[PDB]
Amino acid sequence: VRMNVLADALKSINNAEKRGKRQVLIRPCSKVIVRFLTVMMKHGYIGEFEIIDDHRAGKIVVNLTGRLNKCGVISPRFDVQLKDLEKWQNNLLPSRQFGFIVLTTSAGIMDHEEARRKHTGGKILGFFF
Amino acid sequence: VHGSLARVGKVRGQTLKVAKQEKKKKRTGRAKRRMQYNRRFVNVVPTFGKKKGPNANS
Amino acid sequence: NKGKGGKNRRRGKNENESEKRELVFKEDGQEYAQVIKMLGNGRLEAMCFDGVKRLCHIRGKLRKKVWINTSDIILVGLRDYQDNKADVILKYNADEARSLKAYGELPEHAKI
Amino acid sequence: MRAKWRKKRMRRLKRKRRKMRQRSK
Amino acid sequence: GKAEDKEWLPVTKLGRLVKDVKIKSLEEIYLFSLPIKESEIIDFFLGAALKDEVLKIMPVQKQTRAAQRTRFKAFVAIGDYNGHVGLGVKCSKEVATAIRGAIILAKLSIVPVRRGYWGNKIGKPHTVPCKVTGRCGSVLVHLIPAPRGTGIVSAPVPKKLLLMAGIDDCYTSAWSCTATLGNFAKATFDAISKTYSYLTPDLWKETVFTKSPYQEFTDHLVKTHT
Amino acid sequence: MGKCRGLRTARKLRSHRRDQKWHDKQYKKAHLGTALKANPFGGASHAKGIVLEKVGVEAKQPNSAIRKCVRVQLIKNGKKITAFVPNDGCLNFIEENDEVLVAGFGRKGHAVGDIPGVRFKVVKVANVSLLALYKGKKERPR
RNA sequence: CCUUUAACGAGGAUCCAUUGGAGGGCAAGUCUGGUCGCAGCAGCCGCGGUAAUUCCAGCUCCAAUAGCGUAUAUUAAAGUU
RNA sequence: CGGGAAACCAAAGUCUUUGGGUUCCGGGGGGAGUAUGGUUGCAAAGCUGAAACUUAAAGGAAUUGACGGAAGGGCACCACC
RNA sequence: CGAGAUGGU
Repeated sequence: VRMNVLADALKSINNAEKRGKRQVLIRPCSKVIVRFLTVMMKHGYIGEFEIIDDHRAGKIVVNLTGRLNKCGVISPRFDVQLKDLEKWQNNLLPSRQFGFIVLTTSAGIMDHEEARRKHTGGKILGFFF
Repeated sequence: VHGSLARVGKVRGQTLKVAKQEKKKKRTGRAKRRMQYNRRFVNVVPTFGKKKGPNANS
Repeated sequence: NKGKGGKNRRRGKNENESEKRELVFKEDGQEYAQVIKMLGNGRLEAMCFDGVKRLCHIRGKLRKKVWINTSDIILVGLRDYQDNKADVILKYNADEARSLKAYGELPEHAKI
Repeated sequence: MRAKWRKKRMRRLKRKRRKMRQRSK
Repeated sequence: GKAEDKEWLPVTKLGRLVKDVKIKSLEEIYLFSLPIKESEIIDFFLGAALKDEVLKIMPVQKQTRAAQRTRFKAFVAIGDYNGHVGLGVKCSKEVATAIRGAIILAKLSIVPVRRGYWGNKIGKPHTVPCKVTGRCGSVLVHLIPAPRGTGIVSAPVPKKLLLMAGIDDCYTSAWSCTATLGNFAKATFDAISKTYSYLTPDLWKETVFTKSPYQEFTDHLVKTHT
Repeated sequence: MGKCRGLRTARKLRSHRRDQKWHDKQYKKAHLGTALKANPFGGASHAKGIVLEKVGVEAKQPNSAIRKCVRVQLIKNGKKITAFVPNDGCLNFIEENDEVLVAGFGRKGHAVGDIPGVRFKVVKVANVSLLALYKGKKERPR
C-alpha cells in the first residue's frame, strides 16, 4: 500500500524531467509537498505551480524549466544535530559549491544553509541539485 | 648415471670451486648516495629510444 | 625405419635403440633385478638376485619410452635410507641379459 | 541419469547401515 | 628528405577553412560540435605541445585450419598537460604499424576538459568541478574534488590520463574487473569527457547564437576553391 | 534484495548479521574451536619433536623429482608429523632419534608446491640452524 | 655513565657493513664455468630431459641500511558480511 | 525508454546522481544432504543437520576452427555404375 | 531404421 506520499511526488517529478516533459501532475497533495516545492522554487530549480480542489486531498500541476539534475528522499526521518550535518552534506551533495539538503525543524521546513544561521537541528526530508 | 638415483648433495659436491677475486673496499652511508646521484643524473650519454639498463652485457 | 605400433603420431623423434648399445654393469649402490608384478601408478614389485624384494618406481626419463613388463630384467638404484624402496635405471634386452650371464655377472636364477 | 543413481546407491547403503547398527544394542 | 610545405592538401570543407582563414582555435570547432577527419588540423592548432604515451601492447588471435593467426593491438594516450587529452586503439599484423595507427586515432579523439575549485576561488582552477563517473564493460570509474596540493589518489592507469589532461588534485574510486586495461582506460576517458556537459548554476543564463564557420566563410569556399 | 529500513528495526538487523557470519569459512573455524583441537601444534608458531624416519616423496606431475623429507614425533602431544628439509644435501646433517625444531610451510595449514601432503619444514637440528651448517659457520657438536 | 680538560691516537693493502635479490607480479644480467627431469629451485604462474635470463659457483648490478630475513595470531586492501 | 557480462527484459527499467513497505534466503570447488542427537511414520521414509581432511580453479554468456552413425546444394574413373 | 567396442611415441 501507499506508506509515504512525499516519495511519490519526487519520483514522479524525477521521471518527467528525464523524459523532457514541460509539466507534471502530482496526486495526492499534502501540506508537506507544498512546503517542499516552495523551497525548490525559491532557489530557482522549478517554475510556478497550481493546486486543484476536488474534496479528496487535492492535486498539483507543476511547470519544469530543465535545470534540475535530481531530487530525492531519505526514508527514515533521522534526527540531525549541527555537529553531524557536515557528514550528511559530504555524503549526499555533488560539490561544495551547489545543491541543498532539506530539513524539518521547530522553526519550520528549510534549507540546510538556513539552519546554521538560525542555530537549529531537526529531521531530514530530502535533497535537490 | 654414476652411483644411485635419490643421492642427496650431488650437484654441490660435483661443482668445481673458485676463490674470491675482489680486493678494494666499497663506500658507505652518505658517500654511497652521493656516488649514485652523480652516476644517475649529472653526466649522462644519450641513446636511441630503446634505452639501456645499468647491467647490460651484450 | 619400421614402426611396430600404429597411429597418426609421427610427431616424435625415432627411438634408435641400435648400434653402440655398449653393455652396462653395476657401480656402488646398484643391483640387477627381475620384475615380479606390475602395479598401477608407474610402480612395480621386483626381486634382486641376492634375495631382498623391493617396491620399485620408474624414473621420469623412462616414462612412455622404455616399456617394462613382468619377468623382464632391469638395473636398479638403491637408497642410503628407506631400504624398502628403489628406482629403475635401465632395461636389458634378452640379447644383453645372456651376455651378463656369459660374463658370470648374474647368479643362475634369472630367466631369459 | 548419474545423480539419480548416486542417490539410489546412497539410500541402499544407508538401509544396510541402519539395520547393522540397530541390531547391536 | 627536407621538411618543406605541401605535405597536406585538404579534402573537407573544415580542412579548406583551417588552412586558409580566421578559424583561430579548436574551441570554435567544439562550439558547433563538428566531426574532425583530417589529423593535420590538430597538428596546426596544438602541434609540438602534444606528448605521447603507449599504455599497453596486447596479442590477440583466431583459429584456422592450418594454425593460430596472431595480431598485435596497441593502446595509446596523448595530451598537452593543459585541458586537452585523447585515447586511441588499433590492431595490426606488426607492432610498429599498430603504434603508428593508434597515434592518429588518439589525435582524432581529443576532447576539452573542465576544471574547478574545492574551496574559495583563489588563483586558477585545479580539480574536477563536481563528482562524476564513467562506465565500460563491467568496470565503473568515479572522480571526486580535492583540497589544493593533494595530488592524484588513484591506480597507475587512471593517474596517467589525469596527468596528461592537466588536473593537479583528485580523489578516485573504481568497481568490478579493473584488471582489463582497455575497459579501465575507456571508463576513465568517459568520466573525463563528461566534465564539460554537466548543467551547473554558473551555466544557467540564456544562450546567444551566432553564424557557423561554413556560413561566415560561405563565399571563400566558392570564389577560388574546389 | 528486500532489506528492512524502519526506525525500530535494530533487533532484526543486529541478530540477522550475527546469524549470517557463521557462513564465512574463516570466521567459523576461528570461533568453533574444532580447528584448535585438531591442529597438531596447539596454536604455537613452532614445535620440537624427535626424528623417527628419513623418506623420499615423489613430486606431482607435470614435473619429476624425489623430495627429501623426515617423519617426526612431537614432544608435548606425542603425535606424528612429516616435514620437508630445505636446500641441496641438508639431509646428511639430520641423523636419527634426535631433536628438530619445526615450523609452518607458509600457507596457514595448506600444502605448498609439487610436494603431496606435506604441511611443515625443519629449521633447527640438535640446537644448531640448518643455515649456519649449510654456509659453514657452525658444525654438529660430537 | 654523560658533560668538561691536559698527553698519545689515520693513507686505505685499515680504525676493512650487513641481510636478501637480478623470467613475470616487482627495482636490477637475452655475461662466463659446472649439472642434464638428476641434484635442486618455486608464496602464485612456472624453471631442469647436453647450447638453463630461474639449480650450483665467479664477476657485475638492484633495494633498504646498523640493521635485514622467516614461522604464527590480527587490522587495512574486503562494496569478499 | 533505460538496464545488463551477454544471451535477452516494458521489466530483469526509474542505481556510485546509491534510502516506498515487508517475508524467506546465498558467500570458491569437494567431503555431503553424509556422520551424530532430536522428531514424525505400520513401513518406505520426510524434517532439522556438522567436522576432520582435500584442492587452483569448478562455473556463466559469447567468437573463430575442427568434428557428427545431423540437414540442404554441387563435384572426382588416385570414387562408384 | 541389421551389426558398428577401443587408442604408447
